[PDB]
Amino acid sequence: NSSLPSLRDVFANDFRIGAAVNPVTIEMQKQLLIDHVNSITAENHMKFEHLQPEEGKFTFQEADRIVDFACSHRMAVRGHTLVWHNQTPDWVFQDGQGHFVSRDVLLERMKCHISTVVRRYKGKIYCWDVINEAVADEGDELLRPSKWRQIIGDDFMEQAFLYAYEADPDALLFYNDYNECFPEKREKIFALVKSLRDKGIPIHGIGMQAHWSLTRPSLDEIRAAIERYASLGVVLHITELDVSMFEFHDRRTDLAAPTSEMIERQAERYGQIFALFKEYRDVIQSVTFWGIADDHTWLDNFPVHGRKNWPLLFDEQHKPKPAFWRAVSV
Ligand SMILES: O[C@@H]1[C@@H](O)[C@H](O[C@@H]2CO[C@@H](O)[C@H](O)[C@H]2O)OC[C@H]1O
Ligand SMILES: O[C@@H]1[C@@H](O)[C@H](O)OC[C@H]1O
Ligand code: NA
Repeated sequence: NSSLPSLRDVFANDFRIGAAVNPVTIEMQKQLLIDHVNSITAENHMKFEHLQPEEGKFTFQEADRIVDFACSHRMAVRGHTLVWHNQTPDWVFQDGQGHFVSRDVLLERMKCHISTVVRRYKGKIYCWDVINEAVADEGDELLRPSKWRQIIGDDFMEQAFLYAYEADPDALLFYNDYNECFPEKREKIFALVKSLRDKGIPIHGIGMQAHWSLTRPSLDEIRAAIERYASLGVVLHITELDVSMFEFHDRRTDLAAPTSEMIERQAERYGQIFALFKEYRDVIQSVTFWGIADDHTWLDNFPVHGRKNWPLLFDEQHKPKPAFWRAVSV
């Protein structure tokens, strides 16, 4: 690694380079992080269930540790995430009797959570994924069903962004989602964000999760999505990048190691992806990987539990993979 290029330095004039972490991986992958990234995202510890597990009970310890690490190394921090249909405790939507609360009560709870969380990290966290995955991933409907939407109504996103803006008007607020480059969904995300911005809602950027495969989405689809979203005038962040060795239809669990073909195609894939990101450096301001080395990735258990994936630029021994060389040479 002595003579190895540093990711954040290579892309210094293009965009920040980030990694998703947790207290455990910060220790396990500390040197890689210190040598390559200038942005950090909490993989799980800033989600609702990990910040306010019970009403009035805030558990900022783990998030504080992540922020402390980032700040001690002059790394930016992306806040993830405030309002999402997943990883949110049941108490949030229920009353004493266990029945669903009213619109006003849920809005009060949403405002309280957002205000408390955002104000704590004001000045240390420069952006927040305010709304995560609200758009439907299947069907002809625009929005995915969720307790937030059911109880409050379809304007729940407008409210979330306004509450977050009030809490920290200097933060960049994002709508974050996956499968963001498939045409049908791209148009739903575009329509949603355009509608919000047309109402003056403080949504400053779109977060493209980029949980991609070797084949999907195509480079043309990625280019089209970047251009489509950029045309709204918002900032773009690639937020949870990883390149899975398995396509959606591939649920094999017996592969103990990736084939030389997988490794080679992944290298080509990462080179093509970063070449495209660099081309759009004027609108993309940050590229965060959902991890940093293959010794830790949520793809080991998703969508198939108990297997192994090799989605990042560094291997399990923290050594650069062929993908690393193609990525930094664009
Ligand atoms: O440890 C896992 C996390 O890595 C995972 O993170 C999510 C990945 O999918 C994205 O769409 C989400 O935004 C991101 O939070 O969440 C589940 C957890 O078990
Ligand atoms: O659970 C979600 C999964 O269904 C999607 O494919 O990727 C993002 C995850 O959060
Ligand atoms: Na840029």
